[PDB]
Amino acid sequence: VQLQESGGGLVQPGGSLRLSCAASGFAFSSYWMYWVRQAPEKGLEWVSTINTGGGITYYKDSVKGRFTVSRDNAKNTLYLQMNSLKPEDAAQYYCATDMSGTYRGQGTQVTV
Amino acid sequence: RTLHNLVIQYASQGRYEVAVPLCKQALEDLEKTSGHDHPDVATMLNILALVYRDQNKYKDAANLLNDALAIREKTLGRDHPAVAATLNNLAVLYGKRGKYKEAEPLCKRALEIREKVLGKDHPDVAKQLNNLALLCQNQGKYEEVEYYYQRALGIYQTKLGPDDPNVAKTKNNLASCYLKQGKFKQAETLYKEILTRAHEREFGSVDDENKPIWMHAEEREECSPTVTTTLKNLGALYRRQGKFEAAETLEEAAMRSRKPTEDIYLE
Repeated sequence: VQLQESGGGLVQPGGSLRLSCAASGFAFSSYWMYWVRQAPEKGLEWVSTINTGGGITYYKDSVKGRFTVSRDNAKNTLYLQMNSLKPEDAAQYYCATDMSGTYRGQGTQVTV
Repeated sequence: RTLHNLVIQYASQGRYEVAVPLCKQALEDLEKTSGHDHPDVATMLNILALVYRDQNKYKDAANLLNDALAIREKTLGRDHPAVAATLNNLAVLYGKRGKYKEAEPLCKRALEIREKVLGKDHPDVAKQLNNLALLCQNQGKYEEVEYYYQRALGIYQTKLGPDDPNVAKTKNNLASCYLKQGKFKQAETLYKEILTRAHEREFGSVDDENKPIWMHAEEREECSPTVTTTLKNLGALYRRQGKFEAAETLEEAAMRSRKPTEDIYLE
């Protein structure tokens, strides 16, 4: 199982970024996918959930209305549109096959 | 250990003629050897209690499980995995008897134990979440319900196969929650998802050649034991929607798969 995060960077409060997550070694379209984060001195936190399709999406209370999870099953990529950014969101972002990042990659750094 | 596996084997076949005496006798034999307050007595009691439950002897089942719980707390510790297992059996028993309020703390205690011991991402922790969520759902406490079901589904998908029966079980349970709430479209999605990975297991990725029963159902309209229920569910939903040609398709496909919701508890 391979999961590679990208799409991070530095932005100003209210700014936007899009996280990408390339997958291989498993039937991606047969899995639900999860987005997690980790602030410096804090513990790993669940951010978003997406079904095998796009019909069922879930978000952490704080990111609701600002973040949007999507996926391209043909490209085997997961996405997280991060609009109207706040410094609370400034953390390390990982994609996983569950909450608390199982099979997570090296992640992507998100600065506000 | 062998004796336990044989009792489990007859109980699987529903052959309770053999299952019960053997159990009663092992219990008798074990009490003589080590007394009543012993882990092995609790093991045989737990097995027997589950045979009684399948026979719809709910009062007798509740008694044995409490007796078995008492022993395990006494001999193994208050926060032992075996204790969690017995609580999960009582909670399931109360829930299937509609005593959801009584079941709820048992289920929560088991969950706290299971997390501590097995780790927060163990399939047994997931099993428990599914029972807690379904127990809370029956009390209208939908707030946490959707969260627990998704946490459990996450565990069962990463730690187990995406074609593991628990994945489809948890999905039907969350679909039932959506149904209670009036979220018919969100439930329709989960039924379709279950039926898609089921088809793709038999005849690969969905293209214009290999389309699932529901795509054929929607076409007609315009013009595993965990899957047979999903077929009865989506068939019931299409019927609820007034989409009768699509309903009949799945209803006939359910009868074929066998040779409205059902609360799937995981033990």
